[PDB]
Amino acid sequence: ATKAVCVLKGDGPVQGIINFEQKESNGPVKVWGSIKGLTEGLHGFHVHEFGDNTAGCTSAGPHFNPLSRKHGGPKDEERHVGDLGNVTADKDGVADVSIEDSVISLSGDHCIIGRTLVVHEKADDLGKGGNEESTKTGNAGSRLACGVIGIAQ
Amino acid sequence: ATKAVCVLKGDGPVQGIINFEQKESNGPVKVWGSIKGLTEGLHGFHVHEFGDNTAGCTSAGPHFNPLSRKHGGPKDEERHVGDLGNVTADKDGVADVSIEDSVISLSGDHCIIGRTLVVHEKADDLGKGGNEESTKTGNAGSRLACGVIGIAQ
Ligand SMILES: [Zn+2]
Ligand SMILES: [Zn+2]
Repeated sequence: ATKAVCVLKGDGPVQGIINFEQKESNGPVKVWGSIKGLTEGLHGFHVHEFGDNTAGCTSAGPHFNPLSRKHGGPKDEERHVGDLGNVTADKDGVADVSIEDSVISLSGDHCIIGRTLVVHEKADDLGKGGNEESTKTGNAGSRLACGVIGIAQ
Repeated sequence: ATKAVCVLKGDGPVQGIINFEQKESNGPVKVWGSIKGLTEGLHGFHVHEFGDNTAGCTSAGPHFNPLSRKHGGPKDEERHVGDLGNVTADKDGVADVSIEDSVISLSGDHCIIGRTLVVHEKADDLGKGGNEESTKTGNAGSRLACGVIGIAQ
């Protein structure tokens, strides 16, 4: 696949549509779209391991981290495959997403099709929050909305 | 063995969890779980091409049919990859699913991870309905509920 899409929903008002496009299988993945219903400010934006929503967002499990690294920000050498940093919500709760990543893929081992995209309660501290939880989830807190990443037309 | 799962939801009361499991890459896929909120009787149970829920179940598109064949029942040589036939709902609206299929896969060209599982309004006529539409969708009608097939623990 060269295109993917994720519909984000949760227990509250957080909702959105996130697009994915990868023209070359060894090139970067463009990640774009919008999320509404967030509090103003920074929110962690991660690919979690499982495309399992049986129990809500919790069933998606830990961060997608097949190379077993500690948590970092997208520009860090050391980070999970699923570490896409933070998205930024405006005063109206709207976060416009426009990201380009070369670690995630729409194919092969780093393939995220069938996994889960999650927008978190708080800002992802990129591994520099200065405690143990920081080197794991970036202290991004709870799962506000999620969706299984699906093959798109 | 790779494992997958799908949460079925729609506009109405149809809801269900469907599990997928495949021990070997050339093995058959066990699929099983339950669906409630269905009218008593038969319901088409099909894998559609896209894991895109942006406009509901409609956006999943057509049947997963990469070999461009005519629609049939699961046992038929002539069938869509996505042709899993029908499920049966009892008098309390509950459809227990337990299927084994060797055309679908959780890997390769027939992989369904990231595609959409759909439970339909009417019975799938397995291409034995005697009309043009029978040979395309089995006249299963409406999409009651769907979910993207995601990777599972
Ligand atoms: Zn991480
Ligand atoms: Zn079909």
